[PDB]
Amino acid sequence: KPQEVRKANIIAARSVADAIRTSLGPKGMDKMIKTSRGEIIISNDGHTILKQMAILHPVARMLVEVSAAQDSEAGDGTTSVVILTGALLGAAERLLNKGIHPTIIADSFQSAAKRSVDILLEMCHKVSLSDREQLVRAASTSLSSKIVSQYSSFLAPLAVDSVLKISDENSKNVDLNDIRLVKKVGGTIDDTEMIDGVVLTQTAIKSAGGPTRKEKAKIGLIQFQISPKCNVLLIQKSILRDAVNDLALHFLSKLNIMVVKDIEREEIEFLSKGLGCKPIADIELFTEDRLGSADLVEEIDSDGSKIVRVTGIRNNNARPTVSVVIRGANNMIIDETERSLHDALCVIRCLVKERGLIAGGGAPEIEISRRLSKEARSMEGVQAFIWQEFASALEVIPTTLAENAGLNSIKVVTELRSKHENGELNDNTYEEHILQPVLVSTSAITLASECVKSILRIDDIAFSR
Amino acid sequence: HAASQMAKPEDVKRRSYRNYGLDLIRGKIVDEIHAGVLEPTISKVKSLKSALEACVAILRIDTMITV
Amino acid sequence: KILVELAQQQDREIGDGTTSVVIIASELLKRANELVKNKIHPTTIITGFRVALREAIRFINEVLSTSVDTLGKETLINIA
Repeated sequence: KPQEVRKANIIAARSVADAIRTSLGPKGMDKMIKTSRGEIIISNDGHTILKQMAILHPVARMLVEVSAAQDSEAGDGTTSVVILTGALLGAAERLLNKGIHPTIIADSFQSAAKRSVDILLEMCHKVSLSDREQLVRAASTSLSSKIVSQYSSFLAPLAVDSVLKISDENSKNVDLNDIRLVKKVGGTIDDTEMIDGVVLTQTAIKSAGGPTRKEKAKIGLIQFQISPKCNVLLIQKSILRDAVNDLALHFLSKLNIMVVKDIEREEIEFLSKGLGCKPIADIELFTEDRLGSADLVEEIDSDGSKIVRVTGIRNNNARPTVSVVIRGANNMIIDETERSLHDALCVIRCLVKERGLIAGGGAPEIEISRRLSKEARSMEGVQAFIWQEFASALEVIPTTLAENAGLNSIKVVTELRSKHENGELNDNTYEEHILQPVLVSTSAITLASECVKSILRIDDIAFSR
Repeated sequence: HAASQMAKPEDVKRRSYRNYGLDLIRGKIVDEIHAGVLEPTISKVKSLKSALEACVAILRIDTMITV
Repeated sequence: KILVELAQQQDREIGDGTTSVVIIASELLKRANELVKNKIHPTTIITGFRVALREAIRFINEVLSTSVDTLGKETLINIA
């Protein structure tokens, strides 16, 4: 029974989706997870639940990879994509009882996903990146879900102005890993410096002889360490042996060469991209062509930070990589602010790759299910019946939102089909400032079609070592 | 307290008095203001608000995962 | 363990009334579980408490009063 073995994995996969189903939305139910090490963590984020769940089931681990790609591409909807995946698995259970092979089930999802996107783009309102008033109100609403509210007014133009410089035109995917959120102890939320050139994670030399400032400097990346025309050099942090000898600090001080040591190993790959330089393993291969370009290098300390900033890289291959600096008093300030602004950059990232926006709250899922139900008569054969089950599987997202909010399940869903007939995208979430970008709803359906496909295509599993 | 709040919003009262306490020493119901039992506002507001904060987090857990 | 952190929150700030806080939170959980058979949604139970909590503080603020009854009566005398 090769199909019955797969049905056992489908039931186990739907059980995971039912656990995440209660956590959907800000009013969703939290989940308590106790790790084997003894750490007790709790949260409503579906991405953090599936990461620490330590699923031993081979097929159920696909939801973790989809949730990882959901946050890496769209950045939002990691919880809803798991529920949407379980809906197609439940709809395919009745298909297997009718004698339908999963290939037709998987192939029809490709035509259903591409059709759902084209229908979604018809009702979507196309927006342009040249309008700065739309991007401020879009990121400001995403910051209302956190403790910081009144201080988020100055954080809205911070995320908008950083993307517009690197957006250009027809950039398609824009990696947010190049945008670094600098978390330093001290200061306040209202104190922020863009410093579009670059921002490091480390301080300067506190010993005697260190210039700490240099004009017209070339910054290279050196993975080597000095232990028993380059103005500024970087030394990789190594706790095993000594990084930079005290005698070497006095030697380079006479040569008017600024030294910054103890560079974090995580930022080595980050600085090799935005600065457009190359890592130098050995001094024998160390040349001038691998250096950077900096007009002025200075160390500016607001309060206690003692951080060095660089501006005007002016590199042809490299681009204006911007690092955002975040200040705050308590540790819980710069932390929650980091995750809040990270989700704001993901919403802006969705508008750059795909223009247009829609109103959230399960509004498009109702009309798409209505249009696909009427268009199902245009097809013929087994594929025609799949369009009817695919439309019913899209109604689980708006139904769960009504269940987790305390409202009547079946009553609110009927009110959606009734109001959406006369009006178009009017139900009002636009007056409530609820805006979900179209790329999130597009990626949630696209990744669900590939996730359910990779499930049904497994007809058996055996021990392999 | 039932008959005490009936004439309270009317801004007129005859036998209606509020702030009836419980005296367990003498075993009778008297006003705690005259009895000498008083508590600050900071103590009662933070005790009532924090009590619900822990009650919500308990009702939001529908699943317990333990390795 | 949630009530353990709740007990430490009242001690580090007010330092008094920790016993009364645990009793209040214990009865709320007993009455909330009885609403499960009544088909009452937990979020409505949570929202019903948050809306009532904001209005309860307003009602408490109406009966608050400063030190009074200094002339004609005695208050601080019965304390000592």
